[PDB]
This record gives sequence, structure tokens and C-alpha cells, in this order.
Amino acid sequence: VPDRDNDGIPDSLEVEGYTVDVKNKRTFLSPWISNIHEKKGLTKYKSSPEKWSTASDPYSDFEKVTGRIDKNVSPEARHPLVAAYPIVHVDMENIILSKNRTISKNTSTSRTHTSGFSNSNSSTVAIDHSLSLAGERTWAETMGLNTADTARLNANIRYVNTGTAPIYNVLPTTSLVLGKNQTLATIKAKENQLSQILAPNNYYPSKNLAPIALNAQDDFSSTPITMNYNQFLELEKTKQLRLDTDQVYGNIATYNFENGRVRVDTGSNWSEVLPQIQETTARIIFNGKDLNLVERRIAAVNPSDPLETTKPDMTLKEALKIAFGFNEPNGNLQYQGKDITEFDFNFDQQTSQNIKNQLAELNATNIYTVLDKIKLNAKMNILIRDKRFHYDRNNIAVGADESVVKEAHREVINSSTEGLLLNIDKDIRKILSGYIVEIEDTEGLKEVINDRYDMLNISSLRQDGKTFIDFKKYNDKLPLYISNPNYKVNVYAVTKENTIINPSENGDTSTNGIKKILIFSKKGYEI
Amino acid sequence: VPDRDNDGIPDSLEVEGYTVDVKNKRTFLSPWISNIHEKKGLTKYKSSPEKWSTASDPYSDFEKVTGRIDKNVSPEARHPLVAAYPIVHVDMENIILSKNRTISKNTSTSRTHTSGFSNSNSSTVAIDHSLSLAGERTWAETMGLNTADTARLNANIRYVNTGTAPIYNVLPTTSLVLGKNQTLATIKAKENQLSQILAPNNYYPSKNLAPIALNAQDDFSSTPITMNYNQFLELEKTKQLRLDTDQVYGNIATYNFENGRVRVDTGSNWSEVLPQIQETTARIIFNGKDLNLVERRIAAVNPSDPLETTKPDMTLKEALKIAFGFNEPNGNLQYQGKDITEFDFNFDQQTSQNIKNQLAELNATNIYTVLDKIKLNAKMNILIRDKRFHYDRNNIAVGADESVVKEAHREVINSSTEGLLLNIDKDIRKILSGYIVEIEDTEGLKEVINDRYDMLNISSLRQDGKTFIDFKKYNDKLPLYISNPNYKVNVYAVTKENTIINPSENGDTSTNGIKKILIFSKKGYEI
Amino acid sequence: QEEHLKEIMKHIVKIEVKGEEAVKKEAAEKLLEKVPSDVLEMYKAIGGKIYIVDGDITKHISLEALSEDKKKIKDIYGKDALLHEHYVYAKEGYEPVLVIQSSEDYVENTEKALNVYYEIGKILSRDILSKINQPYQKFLDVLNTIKNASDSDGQDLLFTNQLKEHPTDFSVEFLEQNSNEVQEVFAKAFAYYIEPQHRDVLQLYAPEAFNYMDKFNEQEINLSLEELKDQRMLARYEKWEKIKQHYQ
Amino acid sequence: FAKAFAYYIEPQHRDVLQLYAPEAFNYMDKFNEQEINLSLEELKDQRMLARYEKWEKIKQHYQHWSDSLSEEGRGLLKKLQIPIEPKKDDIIHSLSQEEKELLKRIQIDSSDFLSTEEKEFLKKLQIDILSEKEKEFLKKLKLDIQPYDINQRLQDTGGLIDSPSINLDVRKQYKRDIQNIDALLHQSIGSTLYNKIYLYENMNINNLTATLGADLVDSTDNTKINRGIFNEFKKNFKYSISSNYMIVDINERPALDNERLKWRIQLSPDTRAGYLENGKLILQRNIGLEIKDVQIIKQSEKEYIRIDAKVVPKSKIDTKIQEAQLNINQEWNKALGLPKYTKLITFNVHNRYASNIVESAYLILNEWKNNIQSDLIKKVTNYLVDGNGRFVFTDITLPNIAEQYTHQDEIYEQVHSKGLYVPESRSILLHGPSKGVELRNDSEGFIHEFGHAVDDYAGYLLDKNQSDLVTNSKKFIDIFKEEGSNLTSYGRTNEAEFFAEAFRLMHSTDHAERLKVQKNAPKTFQFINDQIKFI
Repeated sequence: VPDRDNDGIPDSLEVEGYTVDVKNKRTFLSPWISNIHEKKGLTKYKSSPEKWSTASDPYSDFEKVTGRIDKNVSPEARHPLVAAYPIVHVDMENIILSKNRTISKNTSTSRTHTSGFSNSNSSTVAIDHSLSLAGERTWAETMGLNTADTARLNANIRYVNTGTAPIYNVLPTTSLVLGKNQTLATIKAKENQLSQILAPNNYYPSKNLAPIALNAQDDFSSTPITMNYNQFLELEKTKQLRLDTDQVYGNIATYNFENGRVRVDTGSNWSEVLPQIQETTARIIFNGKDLNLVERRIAAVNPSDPLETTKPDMTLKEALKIAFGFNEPNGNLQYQGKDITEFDFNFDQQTSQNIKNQLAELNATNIYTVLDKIKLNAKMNILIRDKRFHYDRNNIAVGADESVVKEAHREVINSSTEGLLLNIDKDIRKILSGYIVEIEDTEGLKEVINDRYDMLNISSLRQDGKTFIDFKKYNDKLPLYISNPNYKVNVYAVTKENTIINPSENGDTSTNGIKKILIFSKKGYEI
Repeated sequence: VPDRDNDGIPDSLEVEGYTVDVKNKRTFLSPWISNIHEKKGLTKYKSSPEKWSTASDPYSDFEKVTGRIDKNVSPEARHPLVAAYPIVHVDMENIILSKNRTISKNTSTSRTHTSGFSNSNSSTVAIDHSLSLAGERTWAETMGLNTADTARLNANIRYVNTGTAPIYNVLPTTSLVLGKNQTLATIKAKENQLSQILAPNNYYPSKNLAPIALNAQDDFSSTPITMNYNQFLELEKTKQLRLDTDQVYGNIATYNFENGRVRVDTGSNWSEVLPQIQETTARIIFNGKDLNLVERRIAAVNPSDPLETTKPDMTLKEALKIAFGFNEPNGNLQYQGKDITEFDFNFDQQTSQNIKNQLAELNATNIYTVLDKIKLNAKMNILIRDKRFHYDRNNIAVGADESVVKEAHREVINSSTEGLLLNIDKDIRKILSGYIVEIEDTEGLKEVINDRYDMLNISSLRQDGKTFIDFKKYNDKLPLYISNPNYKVNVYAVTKENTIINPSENGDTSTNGIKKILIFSKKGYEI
Repeated sequence: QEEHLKEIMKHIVKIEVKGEEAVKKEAAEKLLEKVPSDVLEMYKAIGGKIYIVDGDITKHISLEALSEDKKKIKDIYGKDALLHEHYVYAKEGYEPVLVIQSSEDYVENTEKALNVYYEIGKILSRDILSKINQPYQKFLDVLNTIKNASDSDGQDLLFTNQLKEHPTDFSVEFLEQNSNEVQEVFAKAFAYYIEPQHRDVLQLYAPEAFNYMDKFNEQEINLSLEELKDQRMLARYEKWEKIKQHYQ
Repeated sequence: FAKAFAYYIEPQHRDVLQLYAPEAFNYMDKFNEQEINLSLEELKDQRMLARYEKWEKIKQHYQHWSDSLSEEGRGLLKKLQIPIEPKKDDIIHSLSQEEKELLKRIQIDSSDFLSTEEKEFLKKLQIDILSEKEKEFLKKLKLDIQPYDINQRLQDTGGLIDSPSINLDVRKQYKRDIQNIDALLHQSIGSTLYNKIYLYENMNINNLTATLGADLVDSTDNTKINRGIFNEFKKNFKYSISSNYMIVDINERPALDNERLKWRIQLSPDTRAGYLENGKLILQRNIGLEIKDVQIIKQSEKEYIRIDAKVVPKSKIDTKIQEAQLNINQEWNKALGLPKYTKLITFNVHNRYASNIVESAYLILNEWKNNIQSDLIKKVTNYLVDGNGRFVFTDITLPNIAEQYTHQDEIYEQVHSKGLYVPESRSILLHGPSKGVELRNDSEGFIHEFGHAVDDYAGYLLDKNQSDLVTNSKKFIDIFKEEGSNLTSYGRTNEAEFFAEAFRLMHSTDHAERLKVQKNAPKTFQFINDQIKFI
């Protein structure tokens, strides 16, 4: 039996379909039989008879499907047509400031993607704006910063691997940037210190250990991160930073046939492979799971190249099926309940043109029908986002239609004079910055309790996942008073897009010019 | 005879069952015969026909069972289905403090485990609170500490290997942490100095030598462990320190067939193997032996992976049988007398769900019955702790039900006016902080001799394991007086959980608000 | 590295289990195999045959009722031993009989095979050849060459104490007057010669004895059978039958 | 069928077949590479013209041989196909004395030794003219009324043509005719004109084993075969040897009612053979055949047994018999306690059902030991070895082996039956092929013969000088006069058979039979328990 690619599997099997199936204790490779394998829940593999690794990453077609492989490659990447490679970005948990009266705020970071969008990781941190201290109005004064002073920046970060394969020795160099181009610092690539592993969906260091301190705390530079006044001003007006990271990972862990040992070979290095993967696969970005950008690459054919025409034709439907988890309970593509029709398709200009052609030779207008007839070619970039939410320039979930917001609140488990304990779907509370509470006199007056832009963070989360809104937090540590059991109690929610991050022109602090959505309205009797 | 895994043993033998048995002076491998091998007390081995090492650690199926292996690997790990790997944690024996009149106290450490528990070793020290010196009330003053001063910390530590395999060159880096995230110091990884061996259940340096001084005593840093005042305050209120250690061990010792030489190969390093083990085995934690957390890993099947379905099915009962020493005198699982029913089973949320399923397809509710019908899958975490003791958040033994405490004392070997000489079960005296002695007037009065919160450590241990309570220790070096041969002498015991570690609000030192259990009450003439 | 695994792997992995009792039969048959067949035919021709018992050799019908007195036996090395413990005894009489206790360790070890071969050599010298007085001058000549030779420990290896004290060279009369001692020396040499691992020792310390036995087992044993047969009337008569029939 | 065939032929799927359908793979594996070349011929075997073309092709090659045939050769070949029945006038003219008048008034129909055809023969013989001296003259007469049948002599003697079992003149005649026939078959089949040639022969099951032949055919519907007995027949049928002259056909022809075996025999170019003008071939004697397969087939609504076979040198099969001889002797010498090298279970077989005889030894003895008291077996075996006796399993008639003829010495003293015990030689003979007119199986035949031997040793222990049985002692003859007729009619014949019959029954495998003998002959039961005590 011929086998040109020298990858264990014979040619015909690779072209037509095969599957590995365990017979009591021995595993053997078999040609796909329609009737005996389908009942057993086995996947029909296909691959290239002329490629030692159809995806082009460092694991052979045979190794992947057979399980002889670094046991850390994520499961969904075991299928021969899904490239397995790392994607490391940096997540900053909190910062602190002073001058070479310590501004200590918690931060939230999200992996970003913007638009002709290219293969380079960047993240984006947002510093909390809410006033942890009552008296700390205006940062410029809480820290004695003068026109001729300089502030020091000291943050905590952890690395997150959201890819599909482990990195071993190296940790990426990564540069912090404020504004458009003001590079404050480049985080050194520590040497011979990352002897641990970053498996997919893991943190370094783990959630159980102190996070890696950004400032060295040693003698390398007394304050490496100096920062002039004007810069500090820029930061105060924008409250946003960027973290750009490159692709310099370590070596690769390979499987040895003589004894099954996985040793990090010093010859193979990810910086030689990534270009290959990136130039021969179609890339699909999905924010379905938890509104975070998950990126996968599928091996598609490229007409111009002989060796490349060898790869099995890949239709979009299958791509979604094998890369993310879509299935067919009733033949309708859906991801854990949500039908495929609730998602957007966005394409780069190239891919757009190509798909318009494909839709023309078939005489169809709605791609959601002819979904299983769209051929993927190499280098297409596709963005599938939930259709219900509003988005900003960096494709981060930022808001939503008010009506959806209301349905998300229609389940009042209990109500009293001390607050609400709701049970809301975990995804909505990442596009709500806070709530405005107000009381209405029986004759139409309006009293807003937390009537300051930076006093909205009143919604905490209990250990049983029930959100609890506390009135006494930014009140006077006093219960909630009502001048009339007929006075209505109104609760409003403020979406991210409509929030204010700095005092206005004339330093207005009132919540007047804020687009507010009605979220609750029960009279005194109900409470 | 075919043999794909290339591990010496043929396929059929590995799948069906075999055993090694010494025939007068020559050792040979045989297929298991039910009737002629059982009377000889030989174990029935099974393994994977497609894995050079079923556990996935660096010793072949053949080497383990035949004995050709580093003679240091612990006995229980010789069986092919039990992973052999190291588990190193740091034990701190005593500390001393001063200012850049030195408080030198002995400490006790316990390897910890807390809850969603992850694969990283950490320990926890507790500093003795009892007053060694009468006049040393309030640490803040025994050391001339000022608001703008700094104290120096100098402790002694030893490394403990509680795993099942030896480490050779390296010794792990480990960082001390007070409170939640305040890292006081990271203990350097001394270079080319741990040329000795840490066999399982051993100390480095051995119990017969001075422990490794933490402070260098050289010129590297005058006081590497600086510590601001506020830090010192937290420490004074809590008396707890955490020791987090990572997994960077050395190389691996391999067996050479040509001459039987065990050489440390510089290519293979435990930091490449542990991930494999950690992702393909079920982990069982047991505190049965001496109330210390012993962790073992057993090779279990993982449905999703072809190569992995090859491993022998593992039932919970057999796992306990081969990993820890449980046996069946009368067909009832037991560990040295204690029936299996005296232990709790706690499971991580995943494993919990999985086992609930397993209990559903069998229609049973008490797992203690259906024990031999529970299949283990990869990645389960199971925690088996003694049902009789109360436990704290870090699963350390901390207290117990009063009835057990009283029953543990019903054997009065001797009683006089100078103290008791008991013989108690070695495990109980690890949850008792001390005793309150009092004398009772014939009309109900109450005189507590050692009436101070920090004066409880009055129970020593004689060289024959007989506990001796000394009254003259925290007395006035005088014997015990009794105002009436009819007056009862009452003794109470205070368990750790119910102890106080700092003076109260108004600095009360009296044992009033301490939950005390009566342990003894004999009249004046019954002594 | 992969090469070595194969030999150790083969030595240790018994593919199938022969059985509990088969091994015994296979062991004994292999042992008796190494002795030249012609000896077995001579033994059968003179009567009694070897039977392998399984239990305590001390208690068997054939031997319990005869030779009770000879409970003291001396192994090949000259150390005493009691018959019950010993694993092989033989008896010379009207019914020459040889009894061997079955065991599974005759291929694996060698010290037990040496005692068995020693007994076969004793049967050969005392019961077969003695009917023809085959040990004679050639044997006496080698024997005599062993006693007088440069510090040859060979004597220690083959002679008992009685021999080391005959001052002069060996004489043809002595063998006649004393014939148990010489037959013993013959038996020992025979035993050491058959067993592969001891063959070298023999040729090393008693060269002439090795040469003698080599030519004896090589081409001087068929003559023993033919000459023995020349005593049997029926052998002569069958011979006449065959010769007259064919050329008739 | 088609599906399996497809998966097996396609290289890549063959392994899948073997993994999920092991049995199917084995069947197809054996099917497509030897039997397949077979079934083609049978298709051609249906077309008349193919039959006639191959027959004619076979003719010319033997044309030269046929053209050179003399008169003596053809006359001999004539005699071989049709036996010559004996002519009455010759025998009548051969007696002429007082014995014939004496014979005149004899109770003819009272001799068990005679068979039906011989009774008929004598009854019509009496057109030319009891417990005494007349059945011995009838015993002699039996050795003179047998038909002159060369082929019968050849299986009865197993190729040992010098057997003194018949009159000398007849013996010379037979030797001469057979040697002449041996010279006639000088032409080998070997040619460059043809490859594998298959020939056919229809055979009656009763010729090989009358024990199986009685229940082979389904009791209700004669067109079906009982699968249970078939499996037994097939179990150990692995090789066979033909010592006599095979009369084979060329084209399959319909068989008679009693022929249920349809043989397909392949030949070798070296096999010597003769051609017959009537579409038959005469094969040389002493041919060895290995059986490759045994199956049930259907034809014209009736079931049959298809048996193939391949000709090979007889020596190759003979080696199997000697190696079997050594295996059984080594195993039982250890199991009994006999000297390592004894020749005890020697069996010599030269017939069509050989392999079953050998394998059946490993069963008759297993049933023999587990059913008899260990000490009796050991003691009697010891007695037997003390002499030159050996057990003898054969497939030729008993009168021709060796031991039986010599000691009796009279020509007329010949006896043939299912089993026999010779005191002079102390040997037990078990003829497998025949079926006991009484016994249910072969094991019982053995135990019966064993009884005669035990009776001899038991009688031997009482006194060494005198040769006598336990019977003939006045303390048993009387016992035979009272209870002798309370069991089967066969044992009523005389004391020796009675003892043997009682012995099997007292040791039968069916406890019920034992109870029967308990409640029907209470005296004998304590007597038997008293002779066996001597141990």
C-alpha cells in the first residue's frame, strides 16, 4: 500500500475518509463504514495524501487522530484540519500610582480585534472610574502632582493562553502603550524563569498565586516607568491603555515513537511555523461562548498551488461544526440552543468579493440557507458576532437594545427596602456599567440617590451568583426611606456606550444628560 | 508475537492479565492462571498494549513490575497503574525576629490543600503563641519596634519529599507570603548544592543535621526580608504564613540495560513529564495514615481519546486497594481496622456531577455499597477525609466532636498532685492546644491555676509516648495544693478551632469566652 | 538499546503455560536424552528398565523390600546422604533397576543432573560391561598414567582415598581383586564427560582421561552393544535368519 | 455471501473483515484459495460434452497400454470386478464321507457362529443327503464355503498376504493372482497432457463403521442427516490409507440407496494406475490419502456426505501412526507406574477409518480408568507386563493379526468378533470397525474383554503352578446354575461370558444398571466383591 506523505495513514484512506476505533484494547485505523461507525459516535476524518500535517502545524495527521500527541493540545484541535498553535495575550488586573495618597484602582481587560485586520495580539485595559473613596474627587489632587512632577506606574499582570497548544520556555515581550503612540515601557522577556506551562485556557501564574509584579522591585531601574505630566493628563481624559504582544514563543514539544516521551526539541521553534499556518488557512473569529473573541484556523484549499489543491474541500458548515461545536439536532445549525440565524457574518473586502461571486453562480441571496454550499479558500477572514448586541470600533461587546435589557430583568425573585437579589443570565452583566436609583413623589417629583457620574457601581454579586444591589453603599449607611406608600420606586440601568468617564465641560456631575433606560418601577405597596 | 508498544511484554499478556514470579533464582513472566497463582499471593497486573508506560511517567510497564528500576521509587508506585512523580514542599521549623530582645519561637507547619483545587504545592506555618517568657507580654514591646522601624526575619527550613520518586539535581524555588498577596521574600534556588537525594518520605537536610538557614548569613543582602510596620501588625494579629512552591525539579534517573546502571540523563526533566501525568490520571487525596494529606494518582480511561481508551478500566475499590493499602479480611474494605464507612467522600463539581450520573444508571443511593461498580475517568479529583474530625478551610484537622475527645481520656494510667501520665492514641494530640486546670471548692467555687490566654502549653510527652501534664510548669514552681481532701479537681481541654490567638477587645487574657470541654474531675482524695 | 531488549525480553516472557505436570515429563525426557542411546539399548537388553517415580523415593514397592541396610549413600562429591533426602537410587541384582524422582529442575540447574549421570555411569560400568569385563588394560593404562604425573590434581578429582595410598603403579591383578573402586572411577569420569558445563573441567585437569572418554563415546560404544548381543542365543539365531534369507 | 466476498477481496478492507467478523474471514479465506478451484469442476461435471471430452482425452494416453494387453491380463481384470460365487457341485464333490450323512440330520438353525448367508448356503446344500461334536465340524466347514473374493482378502489381511488363516492351496492361488495384478499396473498417471485430475467413488457408510451407520440417517425423514452424529463422525477424521484395490469411476453417476459418501480424490503424477475400457480406473495398492474437508451437501432433494482426499506416499502417513504410538505409550506408562520403556498400547491399522481408531484410543482408556478401581487396574497391568502381552487396536479382522493364530495352532480354531482375549499371549484385542451385536459403544467392548483378563489373573493368584480361572471352582459353577439366567441372554451362554458381562454391568457408567445387577443376582455381587479383594 502506497503512502507518499509518509504519515502512517495510506493514501486512499486519507482521501476518502477514515477513522480510528478501539477494538476491546487495541486501536486500529479503518476505512469509514457508514453503518457500523455512525452508531458509535465516531467522526469521519479526511486529510491530504501529500502533507505530513494537513494543518501545517507540527503534529502529523496520524498522531492527531490516534492520540499519540502531547496530551495538552486542546480537544477540538485533535481533528486533522484545525491548526493547533498558541495565542498568548496579557491581562492586567490592577494598577497603582504615585509620584517618583496612592491611587489604587482595579482594572478590566479584554482581548481586542479591530479592522484589513492582521495577525498580531493586542489587548485593551480599562481602569475603573468609580470613586472607591468619597473624598478622592479629581485624581490630580489626591496625588500631589505638579506641572513639573512625574508619576510612577506599577501594575499586576498575568498571561492568558487562549490558543490550542502549550508554550514551554519563552514568554512574549510586550509593550504598554497610552494614546495612539506614546510607548511607556516594554516588559522585559525574563530569562530562564518560565519553567512552568501555559496550557490552553490557563493563566500564568495560576489563579492561586500572587500575580507577576510589573515593576521589578529590584535595582534594574529605580522607576523604569516614568511618565510626564501631559501624559498623565491624557490618561485621565481617556482611562484606556493598550498592550501589544508579539509571537516570539518557545520551542515545540514533540512525540517520540520509540518510547512515547514528549521532549522539548531544541530544533523546532514556533517562530518558524506560525507563518506557514498563517498563509494557508482560513481564519474564523467567534464571540459566541462568553462574548470573548475566540479565534480558530481551518485548512482550506488555495487554487493557485498544486500541493494545496490536495486538501479536502471544506464547506463553511463543516468549519463551524468541527471548530466550535455547532451541531444538528433537527438539521438546523445551532450553538447550544441559539439558532445560527442570530449571528452576523462580516468579511474582509477580499473575502467579501469572493463570497459575492459564490452567491452569484448559485442564484441565492440569503447565505443562511445555502450555508453548506460555500467553499472556503485560503486566507479568508470571517467574523461571526452575536447579532443582538451593539459593538464599538474594537469589536468588544459594549451595549444592546433596550428591549433586550428589559426582558433580562423581568424575574424579580424578592424585593424589600434594602435591595434586589436577582438571578440574571451571566452574559448581560458585562455591558451594564451601573444603575441610577431614584424615588418619585406621589405628585411626580424625582429624587436620585446616587446623583454623581462616578457613583453607579452599586451592584455586587453574591457567592450563589445572585446579583445584589445595595442602597446603603453610596447612601448614608441608612435604610431606604419612603415619604408615602404610594410613591413609586424607579430603577434605571446605564449601558457602557452611554456612560461618562470624566466630568463634563462645566464639570457637571449630575446624571442629567445620561441616556437612561427604565428597568424597574414598583410602588411602595409592592415593596 | 506482535508487540506495538515495544515495552517487552506482549500484547495479549498486557490486555488479559499477567504476573512476574520468581522461580527459584530466575525470574519469569507468566499469563495469569486463576487457580495456581492465587495461593501464592501474587498480584494480577494489567496494562495498556499501546502505551510504553501506562501511567505516562518515565518507567516502562515492564521495568516497574520486574524491579529493574531506580531502587528508590516507593513500593506502592511499582504497580503499573500508579504514577510515580515527586511532590516537594517546604517545612519551616522555627523563626526569630529582631530590628535591623530577639523573639525566637518554634513553628509548626502542615502541608495544605484548599478548595476547585489545583495542582500546585503549598504549605502553611503556624507560629507558637504560648509565652515562653513570663515577662514577654505583647510582642510589639519585647522588640523595640517604632512606627518608622523595620524588623528582620530569620527562619530555619527543611525540604520534604512526600511523593513517590526521587529528585536529583535541583531543589525548587519557593516564595514566602504573608496575608493574601504580600510577598515578603523568595528563597533563592541555591546552585549546584543539592547533590544529595530526596527519596520519598525524607528530609533535606536529614533530621540529624542543622536545617538550612534561610538567611544567607553572607553579604548578599543585609536583611533580604525587610518588612514594614503594618506588615508586622498583620502578622501579629494572624500568626500565619503561606509557603508557595513551584514544580521545577531536576532531571530523571533512567535504567540502562547494558549494565544495570542508573544514570541521571541530562535530556529528560520532570518539568516535561508532570503535565502528561496531570492530564491523564484520576487524583485521590487521603488523610488516613497520620492526618496528613497524602496524594496519589491512578491511571484512568478518558473516553474522548482513542489511544487513551486502551487503558484498563479502573474501579474505585481497586484504586483504593492498590494505591493506599486497603484490604479485605472479610470482604469489607478497611484500613488497619477502620472500616471504609468512617470516611467522607468529597468531589469537585465536575467529578460530583459525573458520579451522580454513575449512581443514576445503577439505581443506588449509598455509594458505600456499590463501591466496586464505580468507574474512574481521567481528571477526577476525590478527597477522602476521616469523618470523625472537624476541619477548617484548608482541610487541616482542627477539631472534633466532644464525645470523641472525652472517650480518648477514659484511661487514667496514674494521678497524683504533680500531674497525669497518660497513654493516648498518637493522632488525637494534634487537635488539642492545651488544658485549663482548676480546683473546685466543696460548695461550687472555681479557681483556675493558669488563668491566662497564653498559658496553656502545659502538656509534654515522655520518651515512651506517655503524655505528662506538669502543673509546676506555668505555676510558681510549687506542687499542687488542695484546701480539702473532698474538693474536686477539674481539667478542661481546648481544641485548636476554639482557641484564641490574640488578646480580645479590651485585652482580656482570661479563659472566659473559650469553649472548654470537661476532661477530668476527681475529688481531692481520689488522686 | 533496542537490540538488547529482545534477548532479555525472550528469556523472561513465557508465551504460554505448559502446565502444572507436563514440565516434569519434559524435564526427565530431556535429561535422559543427552546420554547416548546405545547405553539405553544395552540396559534394556540386559533386563530391567528405569522407571521415574514422583514421590519420596524412600517408599516404593520395588525398593522398600530390598536392600534396607544400604540407607547410607555417598554422592558424586563423596559427602554422605540419607536415602530419603536423596533424589535418585539404583540397585544391582537379578532385576537391575534404576529409579529417578521426578522434578522440574533438571534442565535449569546442573548439580542434580550430575548425580543422575553418575548413576547411569555406575549402571554402565558395574552391570553392563562387567558381563564382558570390558574395563581392562587400556583403561588401566590411562588410569596408571594419572597417578604418576606432574602435580596433577586429576587424582584428587577421580581417585578416592583408598587409591591415593597404593604406593606403586597399578597392576592387572589389583583390578581383579578389587573391582568396585575402579568401576567407581570409571563412573565419575563418565559423569563429568556427559554434562556440558563440566566437560571443560574434565579435559582441563585430566587430559588423558578426557581423550579416552572422547574416543570411547565417539566410536567405541556400538561395539559394546554388538559384543553384548553376541552372548544372546536368540541374537545369533535371528542373525542366521536374516543372513540366510537375503542371499538365499 | 456477496458482501463478505467483496470485503475480503478488496485489500484495504480485509483487515476490517478480520476484526469485526473473524469467522467470516476464516471461511472466506479457506474458500477462495483451495475449494474454489474445486467447485469449478463440478459445474463442468454437469455438461455431458465436458464429461465425454475429458473421458476421451484420458483414453488416448492409455491407448498404447490397452493395445498391448494380453488375454491373461484382461481375464484377471475381469475377475476383479465381479467376484466368483462358490459352486455347490464342487464342495459336494469334495466331501464324500460319513460327516455328510451325519450332517444330514443336525439342528442347523442353532449355531450363533454361522451367519445368515451361510445358513442359507447350508440349507440349500442339504439337497444332496444341538450341543455336541457337530458344531466343530461346522466350524471347519465355514473355512471352505467363503466366496473367492480377492478384494475382500486384501482388507481382511491388511496387505499381509502370507496369513495362514485359510487353506494352503487357496493361499497360493491368492498370492499368485495378486502378484500378477501388481505386475499389470505398470503405467503411471503422470503426463504433460493434464494437470490435477479428480476421480469419484460412491461408498456405503456400513463398510467403515457399523456403529455410526445405524443412526446416521434421520429416524423419521431419510433425506436428512442428524447433525449430532455427523459432528462426531467428522471430529477426528484426518487421514486414511487404502491397502486394497480401489475401483474408481471417471464421471459422477447416481448412487445406490446405501452409498452416502461421495469421494473426490486427487492424484499425483507418480501414482501408478491402470485404465479400464468401462470408464473406470484401477489404482495401485498401498496408497495413502489425507482428508482435507468433510461436509454435508444437498443433491436432488437428498443429503449426502462429501469427502475429498489427496494421494500421498503411504510412508508419510505411517509416520503419524508411530508417533501416535509413542505418545500414548509414554502417557500411560507414567499414569500407571510401568517401566519407562514399554510397548503396551501398540496398534497397527491399515484401512479407511484409521485416524478415528487412533484418536478413539485416547477415549476408551480415559473412560476405562475413571470407571474402575485404581488398584485393580494397576495390579492387572502389572500382571500383563510381566509377560509379553500388549493391547492391540486394529482395523483388520482379528484372525490375521499375529498372536491369535499362533497359539491356537488349529486352522479351524480361528475366531473373529468385536473383542478377544488371548491367555497364551495375555493380550487384549479390540476391533474398532465392527459393531457389537449387543454392546452400545466401544468402551463396553473393552471392559468386557478386560473382564476375561482379570478373571485369569484372579485365578492365577490362588495357585501359581496351575493355570485355571476363578470359574471351574465348584464354589462358582453352582452359582452360575442359579442366578446365571437373571440378566441378559448373552451372558447365559457360559461362565466365561457370564463373568465378563457381569463385570461390565457392575462397572457400567449408568448407576441404574448397577442397581439392576444388585437386585437380580445378590449372591454374585458378594462373590465378585470377594475375588477383587485379593490385592
